Amino acid sequence: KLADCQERDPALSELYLVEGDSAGGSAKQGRNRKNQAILPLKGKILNVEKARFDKMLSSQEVATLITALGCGIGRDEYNPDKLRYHSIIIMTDADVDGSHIRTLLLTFFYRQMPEIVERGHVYIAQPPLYKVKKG
Amino acid sequence: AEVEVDAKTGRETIIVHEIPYQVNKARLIEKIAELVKEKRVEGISALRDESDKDGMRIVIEVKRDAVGEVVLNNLYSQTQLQVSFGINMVALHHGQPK
DNA sequence: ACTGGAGAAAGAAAGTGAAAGGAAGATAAAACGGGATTCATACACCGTTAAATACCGGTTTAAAAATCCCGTGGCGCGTTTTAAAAAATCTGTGCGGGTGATTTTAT
DNA sequence: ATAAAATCACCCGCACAGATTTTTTAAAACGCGCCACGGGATTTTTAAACCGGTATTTAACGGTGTATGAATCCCGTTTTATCTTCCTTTCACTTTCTTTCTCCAGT
Repeated sequence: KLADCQERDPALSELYLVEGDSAGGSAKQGRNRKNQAILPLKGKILNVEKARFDKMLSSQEVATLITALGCGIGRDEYNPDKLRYHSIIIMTDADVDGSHIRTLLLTFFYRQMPEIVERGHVYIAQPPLYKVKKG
Repeated sequence: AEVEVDAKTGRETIIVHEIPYQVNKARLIEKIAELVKEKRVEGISALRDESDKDGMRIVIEVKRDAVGEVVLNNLYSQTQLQVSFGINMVALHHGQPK
């Protein structure tokens, strides 16, 4: 499901996370293929604060996200120097469910990969909600 | 499609601007890659897509000891760069096929 | 005492989840081979001359060419095998309206 | 119980690319036979060495002005060493089917 870019230098690359396939296609049709990548998701994600480690590992969306990031997991082989994109952007819908998904993703990133947040590789996008036209 | 020749190095590439009617681009790229992988077509080194808001653009690069026209003809013969369309005009007239 | 139905025991055959391992794949590190520069340095081209070699006239002689008899194996013919290439026959697949169905998360 | 996001099978015609499957054809082979060819023993002739001498033809030598060979720096190519894997296999376990042994109510 990944639509990778063409730039090979990780310091000049970006990654976008979207909720589903419709938004994924809409973003793919209007991106810049040179240094931008798109990775779709599937609905609401698991809450790792209330779950166990084996339950988190058995999940599919989390496994796909970990594979896309390419840093490792478990804090044993987890090397924060293997990050493949130096800019991670969260872009969900403009309603409340987007806020819920954003909170879930922030919880995951803070609880599992603190170094990425500490170094400053996480960003938040601000899409609009309304469009008004007069004349 | 056409062939462009580098002024200095002399390397030549193939640029595709348009594709036939009712053809999927992703499947075409996958078919070309599969043909290259199994060594059924010779003389291809690189393959990528660079389509943007301006228009369609597919880039194919040839090797040092190959001729672009031969590769283009082989692609015409084996891939979906050329397709056949069968015309069959049937319609209902007074409630009857004709 | 005897009969026939029914439930419980016991025994044997089939399906099962887990099993080294090995050929069969797959993926990285390494050794390789083929172009762009950079000159110093050895190589290509031009006058001079002593010397080494080609050439002619007439022998000759020993060696090679020419000739005859014969007895064989190496080509030629006819008839079979056997891979190799070509023609013929099957197998998938996608286009667009229709029929009917599946799964994961939060509170 | 309300919300967020997803997935698959088949039917109907038609055109073509790719994968078996017969069918034909040219090369390789075997058995038999005969005559073309080469060995051996005489005649014959001529190619080249040898003496002259003469008349050219080449190679070594001394100046100028380049074209190239070894060295350096890279990047696509191919090898080799190194990981994971699905079918074969048994095998102890479990399950499920078939026969037997009583109970036992009724008359």
